[PDB]
Amino acid sequence: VVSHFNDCPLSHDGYCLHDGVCMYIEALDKYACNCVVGYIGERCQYRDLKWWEL
Repeated sequence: VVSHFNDCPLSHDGYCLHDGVCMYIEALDKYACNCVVGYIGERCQYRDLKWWEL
């Protein structure tokens, strides 16, 4: 679908943990959260420690 792109609502890191990157997908009219690198769990809660303590 052709939609215009806007940002995520006020509770952007609401369900999406560790400051999760909430975005809209304009093409499909869906939402998602993208996770940062070195963060683990299905919900992206935790940090992988080993690279820090190197």
